[PDB]
Amino acid sequence: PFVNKQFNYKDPVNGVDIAYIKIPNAGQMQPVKAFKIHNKIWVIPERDTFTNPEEGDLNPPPEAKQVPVSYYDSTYLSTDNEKDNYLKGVTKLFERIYSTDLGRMLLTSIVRGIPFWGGSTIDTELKVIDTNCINVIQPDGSYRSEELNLVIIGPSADIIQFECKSFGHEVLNLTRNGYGSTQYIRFSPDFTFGFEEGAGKFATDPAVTLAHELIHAGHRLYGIAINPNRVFKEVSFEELRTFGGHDAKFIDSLQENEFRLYYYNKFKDIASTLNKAKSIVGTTASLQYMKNVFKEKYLLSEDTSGKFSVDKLKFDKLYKMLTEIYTEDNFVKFFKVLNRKTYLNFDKAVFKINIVPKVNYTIYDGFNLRNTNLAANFNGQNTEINNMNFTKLK
Ligand code: NI
Ligand SMILES: [Zn+2]
Repeated sequence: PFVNKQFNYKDPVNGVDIAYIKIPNAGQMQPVKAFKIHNKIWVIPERDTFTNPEEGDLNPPPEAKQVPVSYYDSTYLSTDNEKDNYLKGVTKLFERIYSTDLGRMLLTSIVRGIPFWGGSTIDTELKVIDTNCINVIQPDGSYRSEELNLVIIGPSADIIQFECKSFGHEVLNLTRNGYGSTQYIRFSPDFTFGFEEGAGKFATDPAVTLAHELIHAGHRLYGIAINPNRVFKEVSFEELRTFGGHDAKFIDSLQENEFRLYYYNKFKDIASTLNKAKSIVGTTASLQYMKNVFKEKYLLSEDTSGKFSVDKLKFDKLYKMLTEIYTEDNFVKFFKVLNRKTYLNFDKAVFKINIVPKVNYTIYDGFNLRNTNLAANFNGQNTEINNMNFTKLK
C-alpha cells in the first residue's frame, strides 16, 4: 500500500526493510536482496527461480509458445539498473492501486490476511507454518524468520506469465481450507499486453494486471481459492470471479453457494481450533495476541468468556468483499481506464513499457496523462497514438 519509503535498489542493507533473504523453498539458494514496502509485503527484484524446483532456468524451452502467448529473455532483470527500475515500477503500481478506495480496501484485506498458524501436530498448540515465512539475514550472518503475506517477484522463464504461487503443505490445502499461505506474485511492470476494442490496438494498464493478481492473492490468503479444475464453458471458476463483469454470469449459482457454504464451515473449524488452543510457539507473540490477529482476519465473534465463533452475517460480508467486490472489472471502473471486455483474449499483443518516468505514467492517470493529448479517449493506452510508450515485441 502506501509505501512510505522511496527505495533505490542500491540502498544499503539494514536487516529490517532492506535485507538479504532466503525463501523457504528447499535447496541452498543464494540469499537475494529484498525490500519490505509495507507491513507484511515484500518486493524481490529477481526472476523467480525459487518457488518451483522444476522451474529454475530461464532459457526458452525447445517447444516454447511464441509471441504474443509467451515471451523469453534469460537476461531480463539481471542487472542492478533493471532491478532498480523494477522496484520503482512495482512501487508506483501499488500507489496507483492504493489511490482508489477499492484498492485501499483490497490492500487492507491483504495485510490483515495473515496465513493461519496451523503448523503444529498437537491440536492444542498454535504454530506458524515455515513456508509462510522468509529468513532474513542479520548482521552476524544468522537468520531471523519473519512472517509475511505477500511477495512481488520477477517472472520465471516465461516473462509474461504472471500468477500467484505459494508453497504447499504435505497434507493441508492451504489456499482452499481457509488457512491461507504467503503468496508470491510473479509479475513485471516492464511489459504489458494488448487487446482490441480496423479496430484500435490498446494496452492493458499494468495497475489492472497487478490488481488482478492481488485479487487472486486475497482469495489465496483467506484460503478460499477455487480449485482450478472447476471450470465453466472453458475458463476456471477462479478466473471468472476474479475477472468479474459480463463473464461472471457463466459461473453456476449453485456451485457458488456450494463453496460459500464449504468455506463457511472452514472458518468455523478455524474458530474451534483457536478455542482449543493452549500452547504457542515463538517469541514476540502471545497466544492471546495471535487469537486476536485471527479474530481480526476472519472477523470472528468473541463472547465475554473469550470463545470464538463465526458470525454468518460478518462472514457473508467478508466473503462477498473478497469474491464479488474485489474484481478486475471493478478496478477498471475505479481507474477509469480501457480494458478488454471478456476474460479470454483472442487478439493478444505484447509490449515493452517504462512506467517509472513521470512523463510516461502517473499514479493518478496511468498512461492517460491529464493535460496532454493523451488524456482523452484513452489515447494514452492506444498503442498507435501513444507509440513512444509501447514497443511491440511481436
Ligand atoms: Ni452475454
Ligand atoms: Zn487470473
